[PDB]
Amino acid sequence: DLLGLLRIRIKRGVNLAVRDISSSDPYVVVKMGKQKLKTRVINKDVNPEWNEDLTLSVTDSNLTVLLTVYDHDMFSKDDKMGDAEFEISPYIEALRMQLDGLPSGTIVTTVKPSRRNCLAEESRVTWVDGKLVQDLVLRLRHVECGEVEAQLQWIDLP
Ligand SMILES: [Ca+2]
Ligand SMILES: [Ca+2]
Repeated sequence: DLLGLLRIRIKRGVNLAVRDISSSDPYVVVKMGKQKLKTRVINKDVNPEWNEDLTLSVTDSNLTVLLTVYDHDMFSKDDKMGDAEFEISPYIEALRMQLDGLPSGTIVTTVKPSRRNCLAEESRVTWVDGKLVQDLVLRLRHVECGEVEAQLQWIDLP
């Protein structure tokens, strides 16, 4: 049933919540359907630069991705550091586009911050270097501070 694979590049966290004394040990957990993926832990850093790829199998245009940040405590429970979700459908519908041969830098669809989504700023779906890309800044919900910067890429699966 597979449509393809979505690469979620988790770039970094910005000003993440402090869940130890003075810092945190954040890792990101991403869920979609029954799939559950996580980045590595970055030690003692509220602006962790993960630059890390998570790969999800996609069977559905109508699916939502959930992202949760936790602070790893080796010898105890891990505290919540906020969560956000986002839609992939706009990305997916832009893939089915007749896109090929547009100038690099070309902005194709734009998703706007709403009371209902987690975007800290409008999300540009861009056609660069022969690939369709979506960049996101997600404002974490349920926490006193924190943002996560991610980028979507698509992998065809023959
Ligand atoms: Ca802790
Ligand atoms: Ca910790």
